[PDB]
Amino acid sequence: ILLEDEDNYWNQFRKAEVQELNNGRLAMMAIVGLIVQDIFFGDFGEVKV
Amino acid sequence: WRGYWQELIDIILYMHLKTPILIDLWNGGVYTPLALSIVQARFIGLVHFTAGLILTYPPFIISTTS
Amino acid sequence: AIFRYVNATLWSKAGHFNKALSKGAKTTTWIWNLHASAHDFDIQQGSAGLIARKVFSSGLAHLSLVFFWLGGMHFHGAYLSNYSAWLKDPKSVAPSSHIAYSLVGQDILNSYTSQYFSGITITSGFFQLYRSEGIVTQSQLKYACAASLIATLICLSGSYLHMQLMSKFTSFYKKFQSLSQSHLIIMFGFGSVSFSAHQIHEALPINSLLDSGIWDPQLFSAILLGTPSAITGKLLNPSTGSIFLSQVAAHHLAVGIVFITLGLIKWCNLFFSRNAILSLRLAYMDYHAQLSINLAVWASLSMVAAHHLTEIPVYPYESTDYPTVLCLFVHHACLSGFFTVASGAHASIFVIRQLPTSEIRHRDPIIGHLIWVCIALGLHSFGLYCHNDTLEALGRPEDTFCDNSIQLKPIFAKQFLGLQPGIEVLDGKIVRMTQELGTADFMVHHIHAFTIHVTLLILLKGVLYARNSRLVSDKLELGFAYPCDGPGRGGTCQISPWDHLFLAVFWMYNCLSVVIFHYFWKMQSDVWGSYVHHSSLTCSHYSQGDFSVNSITINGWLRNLLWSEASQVIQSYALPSICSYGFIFLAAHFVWAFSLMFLFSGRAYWQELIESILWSHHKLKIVPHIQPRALSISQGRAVGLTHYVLGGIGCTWAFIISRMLVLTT
Amino acid sequence: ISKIAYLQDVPRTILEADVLEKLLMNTPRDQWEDPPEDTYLYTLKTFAEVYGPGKATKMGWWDYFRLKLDLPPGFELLDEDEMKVAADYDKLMMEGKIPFAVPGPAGFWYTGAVIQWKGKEQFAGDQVQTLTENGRFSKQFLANLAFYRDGLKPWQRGLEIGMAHGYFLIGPFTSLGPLRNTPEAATVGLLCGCAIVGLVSIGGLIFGSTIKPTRFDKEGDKPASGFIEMINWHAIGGLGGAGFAHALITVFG
Amino acid sequence: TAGWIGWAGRSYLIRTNDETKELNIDVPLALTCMASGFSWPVAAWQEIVNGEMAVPSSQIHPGGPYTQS
Amino acid sequence: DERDEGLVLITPEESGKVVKRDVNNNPPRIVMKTNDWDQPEIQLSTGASNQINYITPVVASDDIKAWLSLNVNFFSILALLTVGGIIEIQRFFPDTLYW
Amino acid sequence: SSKWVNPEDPEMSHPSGLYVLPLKPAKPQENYIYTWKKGEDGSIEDYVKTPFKGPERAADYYTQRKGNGAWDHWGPQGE
Amino acid sequence: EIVVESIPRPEDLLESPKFPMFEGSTGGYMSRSTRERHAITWTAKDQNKFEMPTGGFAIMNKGENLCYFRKKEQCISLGKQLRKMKIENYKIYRLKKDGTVIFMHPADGVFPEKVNKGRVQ
Ligand SMILES: CC1=C(/C=C/C(C)=C/C=C/C(C)=C/C=C/C=C(C)/C=C/C=C(C)/C=C/C2=C(C)CCCC2(C)C)C(C)(C)CCC1
Ligand SMILES: CC1=C(/C=C/C(C)=C/C=C/C(C)=C/C=C/C=C(C)/C=C/C=C(C)/C=C/C2=C(C)CCCC2(C)C)C(C)(C)CCC1
Ligand SMILES: CC1=C(C/C=C(\C)CCC[C@H](C)CCC[C@H](C)CCCC(C)C)C(=O)c2ccccc2C1=O
Repeated sequence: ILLEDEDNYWNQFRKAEVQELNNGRLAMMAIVGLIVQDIFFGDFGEVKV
Repeated sequence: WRGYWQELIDIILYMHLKTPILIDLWNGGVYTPLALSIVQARFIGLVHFTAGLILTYPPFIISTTS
Repeated sequence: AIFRYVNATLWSKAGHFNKALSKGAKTTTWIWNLHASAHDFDIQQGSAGLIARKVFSSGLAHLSLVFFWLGGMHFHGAYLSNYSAWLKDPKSVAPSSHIAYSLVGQDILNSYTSQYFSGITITSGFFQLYRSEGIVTQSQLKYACAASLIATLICLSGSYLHMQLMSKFTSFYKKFQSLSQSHLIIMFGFGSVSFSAHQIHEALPINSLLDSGIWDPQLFSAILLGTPSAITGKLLNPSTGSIFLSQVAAHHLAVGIVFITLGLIKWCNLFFSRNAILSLRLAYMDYHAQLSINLAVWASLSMVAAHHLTEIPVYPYESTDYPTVLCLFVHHACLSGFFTVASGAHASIFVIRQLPTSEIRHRDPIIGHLIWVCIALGLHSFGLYCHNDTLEALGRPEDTFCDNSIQLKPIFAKQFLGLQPGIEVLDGKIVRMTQELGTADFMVHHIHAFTIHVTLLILLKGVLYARNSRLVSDKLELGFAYPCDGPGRGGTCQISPWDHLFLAVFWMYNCLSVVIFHYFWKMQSDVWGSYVHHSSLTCSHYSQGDFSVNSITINGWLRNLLWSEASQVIQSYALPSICSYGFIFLAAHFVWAFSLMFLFSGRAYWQELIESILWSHHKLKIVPHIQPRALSISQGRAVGLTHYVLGGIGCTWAFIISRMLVLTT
Repeated sequence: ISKIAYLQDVPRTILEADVLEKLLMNTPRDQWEDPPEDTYLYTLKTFAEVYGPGKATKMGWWDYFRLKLDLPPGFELLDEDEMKVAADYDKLMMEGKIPFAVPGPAGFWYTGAVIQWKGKEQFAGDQVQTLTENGRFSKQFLANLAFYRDGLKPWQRGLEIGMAHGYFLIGPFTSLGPLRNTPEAATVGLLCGCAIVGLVSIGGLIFGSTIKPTRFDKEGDKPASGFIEMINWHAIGGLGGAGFAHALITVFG
Repeated sequence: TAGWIGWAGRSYLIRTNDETKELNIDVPLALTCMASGFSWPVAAWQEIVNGEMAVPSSQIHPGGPYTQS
Repeated sequence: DERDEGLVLITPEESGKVVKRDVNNNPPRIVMKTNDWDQPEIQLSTGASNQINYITPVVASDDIKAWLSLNVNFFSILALLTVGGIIEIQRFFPDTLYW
Repeated sequence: SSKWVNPEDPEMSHPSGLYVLPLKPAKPQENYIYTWKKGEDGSIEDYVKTPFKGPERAADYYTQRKGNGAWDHWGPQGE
Repeated sequence: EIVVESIPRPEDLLESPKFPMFEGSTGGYMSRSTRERHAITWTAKDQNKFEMPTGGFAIMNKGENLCYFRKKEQCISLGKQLRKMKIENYKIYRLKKDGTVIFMHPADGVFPEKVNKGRVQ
């Protein structure tokens, strides 16, 4: 049902896709770093909500 | 009164006819749901009113006189 | 600008504004229509410029009315009040700026408030408001009254002038960017900064002296002097039981700075996502759209005010003034409900008069899912109560939903204040105490959600199906306020957005009544009361903590809340203080019952009865040429709704206020 | 444009050149000739016909103040980009395409996607496209449900559906029934679940006897025979699934 | 007092005989009728006796039709 | 209309063409029809003017008397007087001791 | 001037109250249902109108309806 | 003398130049559960924005336009709106399940409000 090749201004699906990919890449690096740091120094990136 | 409830029934019927499994079995053609007519609803509300009013007293009289 | 066209000639025409009323007074329906359409400036004779003129001038006239009411409040406080006795000793003396005459034995209404004063105990918190503002003298109150009266006169003059200053070219009311910027930067930002200045310069010294016990004129005529490093709200004034007024002043300064910053970033265009709202910006440049949005905003703010005025104490001694806090909460909750249903109404009017937004094109799924969620919420939430009732009656408490039995723990209801253990007390009363949530709170909160969702369902259905529906496709042609489309198609009663509001008001009233009862009972049982002696206190609550044990059943609500706590109002006749409250209880019951007349009956019976009655008048030559008519269908609905809501609200008002007054005195 | 008399050499005091350009751009072209009464362009026309070169070159302070009050400033009118965005939005909606959004807290977010709102039948409200029902995943899932799966006999459909239904149905009575604390809680819950399966299967038999759906029927077969077979096998599968769940509960505590 | 009120009123209605006067009261005439209503007992008995009080039922609408025409 | 007597009231077509001063020495004023019943006409100034522009409304005793003759004011005044009379009777002779 | 002829009572007008006889199609539409059509290459359509041999619901109530009129009371001219 | 238009079944006419440009909504006829239809066909000199009786708005093509609805009431309301716009050539047809087309609204080619010869009470 999606129309990716629509020449309207309200067609920022490329923006949505790139946002997804960039956030996912950052989250990959972040989760690997969190796990490695927890395993090494017992630091799990404690949050102070 | 009836118009509000007829429109609500129309929306509910739309939901039933859009449901995946239910649509393929139930068309809605036979006994198509409808809101109660004006006189039917007058009578039903009167029956509820009368039943509540009459039947809420005997408990009170029994409790007080027993 | 031309004031020669304002003459009293039109005063006696009585219907000039509406063209449909040209054939003056052929029936009483004409009178009723005159009143109904008096303030519907859109459908009145004239032009859009005249509509804007009337809207703005009426807003200013209402502003003057509110200023007059505030000035009257100040005058009553100054001259017809025991504010002096209350200020010196708030606990002993109940607030009272209200005195009744001795006409027919009516002096019995006045009750003992002080040694030298007898009157009616007020519950508006005006004494606490004055104390917070630093008003401690009759001269100060008198000058506040004078300022309010001067503001009333100024607003009246402004309305009268603007009725002619604004011409057909006038467009300042369409400058939404300018309007919003001015309101955000000056009315809100500068206003908050100026009030923080007022607090710091006047209220802080006076309030500090009052807390100490100093009442010296020279002193009455060094910020953060007494406030420790404790977070605001985590430490209440030990001698007043309220947040430090210096903390309040700092709050207002910060809020004003934040508002100014928001306005300045908007001015600089720092906000970027204009497109996401551009559709609404284009669609909702309408009187009714803005009225609906503002009504909803103020309804939500009123509800937040109702919650915060009690949960977060900021006025001196209002925490221990139990009638005041209760009345404030209840009043603002009721206003929230009324303004929310108003927002629904004017959303419907905007849809009728203007093009709706595109979310109306999939209205069937929206209302269908709302119907389902309403049904499921009502079923589960109320059927838990019904299950508790049935099982407890059968004699199986172990099968009911309660803390001792099956328990529905509110896991998500988590603390955020991080307060220290214990409670805060002030002179034999519990100013602040944590509310402990359990199965009863879970059930009552889901009842709240159910009622809110059903009211929203009615309002949203009225809004979305205003233009047309499967039943009738020309509802737009029918308009906004029509009784029906006919007995056809099964019957098209109450298909109009007006009738959708007429039902949403019933549902809002039901929701707010349940909310009021929940707040009242929970506060009486688990928060308010006295204490009996590191020290540990046993807290004796007014309702004796019966909410958590009895609120789990509808019978418990009927017995421990209505019947048990109606002892004060029901037995108030002999007592001088609350005999008026008992009488108002009775009269509100009468009015509520009388509303059912109009809510159940129909136009035709009354029209035929009126004709039969008029036969005798004609026989005796009493011929009324304004021919009597039965009230229209919509008017009958409106009258029934008004009387119903007024009677219910009056019963609740008298009941709660009598209980609180007797318990606290 | 040059053909408009009142728009020629409008004095800067009455309205700035940039603001005039913005106002003309915002206003529809056809309205320039004789704008409607309640418009900034109408006010500008009315006052430029009376003031300017060759006409009244002075105005009272109050009259000028009111004129500047009721004429528009530059920031009040829409920009080129804003007008383009609004035009694109309206064009999309009229073409039958919806810039996808999901409601959020007291609002809705735009996901940046353009979907085809109108279905194959343009006038059919049943066919409006949505990811929930008309997406590839939803289509495949619903088509692969037992009620719909290809190459399945009615007995297979009913057996699978009943297995699922009974297996999950026994549990509520087992855990929250009156005898939930008694040693026979599991068996009583199994009995209640089997009763529920029987009741729903009886209802399905009534449905197939009254409405008689014929989508599962073989060619040259009695109407609703396939549906009745499916319902009977749903009853069988419900019994089996309830028994299996009860056996698992009993064996594994 | 009640007969005074009723008489006054009926007298205003008879004298005016107009919806416009019913809406915009002719205050002079209204006050005149209010003052005049003090002799209502004698005036009413005299009108009843002389036939100026009640009109025959054939001069007024009887009600809905209960039969075929 | 006596208010604008002696004023030079030019139509919008004659704006700037007529520059004759008024009786009060003010410049001519442009008159425009607005098609508003409340303000049928509006006047703009061609320059600084020294003229009387009353902001007070034109109210006639006849209009006030008609407004009070409106049935609402008549009956509200009647009812207010009646209620005041009953209240004062209750004040002066409480409890109906005479009866 | 109405071409429709009342079947029950020739003197009276047709219950339909129309003046132009109906137009039959070249080939009458056959019974169909909206279902999925797996594309054989991994694709799938949602609302595909596919032929259905008989009535979708063989209830007497459903099958008795012919659509000629409100009560199927229009004469042969209705078809 | 009156000629009944072909008016193909909506399920057959998936895309046509006649259909006006309209937004679409859930207020359209339920294709799964109903088969009877009503078609309204008119001719417009210009593209006038008009409101569909089923939900949102629409734009009528310059030339011939055709719309499908479920009820004669919807068709007649749209026809009244077109008459307000001074489009007097619109016709309404009822489409049976099998494709039979019955010319309905201008039953004899003259609008009912206008008196016509050959009409009997
Ligand atoms: C697909 C399927 C299915 C299906 C189902 C169904 C489809 C169902 C339905 C069902 C039904 C369909 C049911 C029914 C029911 C019924 C009822 C519930 C009834 C009631 C009744 C009443 C209530 C009545 C009454 C009466 C009487 C008896 C007499 C007279 C009077 C009166 C009217 C009152 C199942 C799940 C199985 C499984 C899977 C597969
Ligand atoms: C959405 C969601 C979800 C859902 C889920 C579900 C809904 C599930 C279901 C589940 C189920 C519902 C399951 C079931 C299963 C079943 C089974 C596993 C069965 C079995 C059976 C058997 C095995 C049987 C057998 C038999 C028979 C049939 C007969 C004869 C006898 C015997 C025994 C042989 C969740 C939560 C995840 C979360 C996320 C989201
Ligand atoms: C009673 C009733 C009537 C008849 C009621 C009428 C005509 C109202 C009478 C109006 C009077 C004349 C207004 C004057 C106000 C009261 C007489 C004030 C009494 C105050 C007391 C304190 C004395 C309807 O016409 C009607 C129409 C549609 C739905 C329901 C109903 C309905 O319930």
